[PDB]
Amino acid sequence: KVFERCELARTLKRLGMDGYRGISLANWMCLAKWESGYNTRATNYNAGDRSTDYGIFQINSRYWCNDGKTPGAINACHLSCSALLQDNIADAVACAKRVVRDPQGIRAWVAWRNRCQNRDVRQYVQGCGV
Repeated sequence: KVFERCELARTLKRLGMDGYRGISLANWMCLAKWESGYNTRATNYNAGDRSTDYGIFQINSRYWCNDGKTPGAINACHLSCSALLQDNIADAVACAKRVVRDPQGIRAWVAWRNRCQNRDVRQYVQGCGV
């Protein structure tokens, strides 16, 4: 599924993401925007280390979800990577929360540092009723 901006904002807000561990909803939108264009079916393979990024947040298979084909991979969100490709993002959100419970927080995603960190993210949540 390809979420529309405000459609995703309220969906994230309803799932308990506004300010989760200090991360505003604007930040989460900027991340989803840049990681996948709000696309839940998005997947990017990494031929370099044989891992795959899954979903609207592009969560990597080496650490967060099990796909059975990533060498010495771990499954921190204790989820099949398949769960990250559903139209329903509740599982992806639980996993993204798990990711940010780590030291780096939202910094875990390099794309956030590149396009969201220290930038004007209001635009992502404007007009959305959040």
